[PDB]
Parts: sequence; C-alpha cells; structure tokens
Amino acid sequence: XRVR
Amino acid sequence: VYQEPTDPKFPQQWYLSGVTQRDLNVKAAWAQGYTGHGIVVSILDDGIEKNHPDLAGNYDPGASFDVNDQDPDPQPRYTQMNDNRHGTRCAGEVAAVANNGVCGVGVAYNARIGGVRMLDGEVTDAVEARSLGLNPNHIHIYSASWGPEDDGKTVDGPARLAEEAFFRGVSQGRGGLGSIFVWASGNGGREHDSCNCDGYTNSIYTLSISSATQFGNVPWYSEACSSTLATTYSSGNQNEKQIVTTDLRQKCTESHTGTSASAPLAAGIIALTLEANKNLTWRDMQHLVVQTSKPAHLNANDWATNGVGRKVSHSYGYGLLDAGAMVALAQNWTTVAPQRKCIIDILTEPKDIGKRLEVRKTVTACLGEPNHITRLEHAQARLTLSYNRRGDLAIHLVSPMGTRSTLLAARPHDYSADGFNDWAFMTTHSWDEDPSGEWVLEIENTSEANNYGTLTKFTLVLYGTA
Ligand SMILES: [Ca+2]
Ligand SMILES: [Ca+2]
Ligand SMILES: [Ca+2]
Ligand code: NA
Repeated sequence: XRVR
Repeated sequence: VYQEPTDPKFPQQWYLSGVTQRDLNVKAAWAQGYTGHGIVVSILDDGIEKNHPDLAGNYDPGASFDVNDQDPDPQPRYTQMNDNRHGTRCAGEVAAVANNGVCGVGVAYNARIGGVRMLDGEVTDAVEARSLGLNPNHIHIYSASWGPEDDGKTVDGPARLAEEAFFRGVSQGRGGLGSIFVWASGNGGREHDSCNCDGYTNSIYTLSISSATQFGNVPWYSEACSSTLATTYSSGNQNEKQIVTTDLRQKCTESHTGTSASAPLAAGIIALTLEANKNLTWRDMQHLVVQTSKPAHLNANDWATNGVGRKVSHSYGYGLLDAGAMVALAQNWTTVAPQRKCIIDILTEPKDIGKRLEVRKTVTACLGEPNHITRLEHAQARLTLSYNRRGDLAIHLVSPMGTRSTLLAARPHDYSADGFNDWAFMTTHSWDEDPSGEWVLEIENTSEANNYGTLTKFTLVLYGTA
C-alpha cells in the first residue's frame, strides 16, 4: 503493498 | 454579513475561493453558515502532527490511533527525509484552524480532525480493518489518500477483514446512517493505470475522487475509470498553483500535490454537508454529489451525456464538487428509499473472446420482485475471464439508455496471464437511469497481436430504488  | 478567513495563506488557496469563479465554491457554503462544526473526520495515513499550530485547535484524540505501533498517539515518526509528512498535509486540507494567523484554512475549519497512523509499517488486512473500523459511532468521515501500487499492471483490493470493515461501516456506522469513506482515485496516470483495477476506489462503499489542474485539465497523474464519482482541484504543471496546507515540523507548505490532495478536500466538503444535514445516509451523500457536481470548466476528451441528461467523464466522474450547492441541496433533502440489489447472471455458456466479443441481454431489472429497480445507483459487471495478455483488453458496458461505461481501458504495462477472477467492475455513469432493457458488454483486443481467451462469467449487479 500500500502506497501514499 | 459573513467575514472570510484572515489567515496569511488563505489568499493562495485558489481552490477554496477565487475571483476566477474556477474553484470549489467553499466560501459560498461558509456564508450559508457551514464550517463543519460538530463533525468528526479521520485521516487514515502515515500519522498526524496533532501539536501542529494549525491543527491542535481541532485535533480530536477520539478520532485518532496508532495502528502501526499499537498505541493511541498518532504522532508521525520524524526522519531526515520527512517521509511521514503526508498524513499531516492531508489533515490540514480538511480542518486547518481559521483566523489564527497561521498558514491557511481547512475546508471544514470548525470540524474535529483526527488521524490514524497506519501507513508507516506493514499495511496488513488487519491494519486496514482496524483503521477503517475505528470508532464508527464517533467518526463520521474517513479519508484515505493511499491504496494499491499504481504500476498499471496490478489488480488489487481490500481483503476479508477490510471488506467486513467497509460493510459494517456503511451498515452500522454513524448510528446506522453509515460511515462516509472518501478515497483518492490514484496516481497511476503515467503508467496508464485504471482505477477500476483498484478495489478500494472501485467499491460502492467509497466515494472515489479524481483531480483537475488549476486551468481545468486532466493531470498527468490522473487515472480514468467508470467508478470515480467526482473531482476536486489539485496540482498540474509548474505554471499552475498547488495545494496549500499544514506540513510536518509545524511548517506550512504550498506544494501538496497529486491525487492525495483531492480526497481531503472532498472529505472537507462532505463534512460541511453533514453539518447542513446530520441525517444524511452514506447513499444520500453519494446522491448529493452526483446531482450537484459541475462539469463546466473542466476539459476532457470524453464528456458524454447519460440517460438522465447529466455529463460524465471517466477522468472526472460527474465533475467538480460544489460546496455551496452541496450544503444547499442537503437541507431540503429527503432520505432515499431502502437500497435494493438485483443480481442477473448473463452467460448460459462460456464465450470465446478472440479479437472482439459482444454480449447482449435484455433484463427486467427484477420486475415483479421486492428488489425491482427503476432508479439505478451503482452497477457492477462481475467478470471472470482468461486471457494471455490482460493489458491488451478493453471492456465496455452500455446501459439500455445508451450510456457507455468503459469498465477497463488498455493497460500497456499489464502483461499478466491471470485474467480476471470474478472482478467487480463498477460504474457510476448510469446513476438514476432505468436499468431495464438491453445491456451490452464489449470486450476487445486493442492490440494487433493474436491474443486468445475465454469469458466464463458475466454477472450484472444492479443497486438502486423503485
Ligand atoms: Ca505512537
Ligand atoms: Ca490557519
Ligand atoms: Ca491505481
Ligand atoms: Na468507490
């Protein structure tokens, strides 16, 4: 997996 | 009679209020008396600097938590590179304090803002679930400016616990009215990513929000898909201004960018709307957005008029949010009827895809049954198919009233051979249309390559009222  | 913000940076917050009439019309909502008082918003990100001079005044411990380190303090982890500044920037967009001589102001500058530190560590299903399900009866709106990687080749969504959290949220959150989940559609524009390959944005429980540059264009990072509901301003080229908000280490930034900045603004506007009518359900909220969003001013090569006369684009959804219009309509809004669900399995046999496949089907939308639908809301096309090169595929769904939703556009980087296993492509473009009639599914090979595959399942799922 999870990214900003 | 209303006096606007005196904050030093307010004048630079072009998206909130501007002579150019190319803004989110937020001042119009403030003038009507709405600033988010009494509403609780939580930012699910990499933390929140609760002691920031422009946030402390509105910080709410009850809407915060640290899932990464298992404690109630969501303070960011400081590092030389300032990696964990993201959540703080998003928080400021929603509820930065007003008239305090510091930086700018949030859309809902009187709302209570909280933060869940959950991106700074291993983001597991349990992690997402605890964040999405944090205090469903205290927190009204959840904002998420994160999601699956935007490499333009992956298909990913929430796991069991997260889904269960979404479902419990819209069912039981806010005393039954349902938690409002605002999501950023994604930054995979450069990789030709599709936000319908993102189970979070693609979900009917979340309001997926896209971006528009100051001059009204589709940003380079923007992803197109039929699941996006509306749009809010964000960054573009270097001649276009960006987002002004609170930054890590008690600073003020004028360069918050990308899809990350859009969701928070939507969350803020939705906060103002809830103050205008606290009895709005999670579905009522989506209705308000569809009805009040403005296309005008936004440039796109795919604006099309749906069956009910509204303009929709896969890059903007129903258009730019209008805070003034939102709070206005919210006041006289009559809660919609109970949500009905009509399931229609279409295939009676597998179908070869080849160069192009077309599947027609006349449906009655559950006529004569308790879940008969005449006024559509979300629509899903659950497909299960095999293909040698997934990215070469392009899928379209045409409603009886002629609205053409592109469920999936070509993704040149997607070389997967795993196809789609009961993936629920969702579209918001036929909202309010009568779903009965002939629906058409189109699957085509957008490449010259001799690809091959089989469509084994196509289930049409209609949500709505009568
Ligand atoms: Ca902590
Ligand atoms: Ca301020
Ligand atoms: Ca994406
Ligand atoms: Na969604």
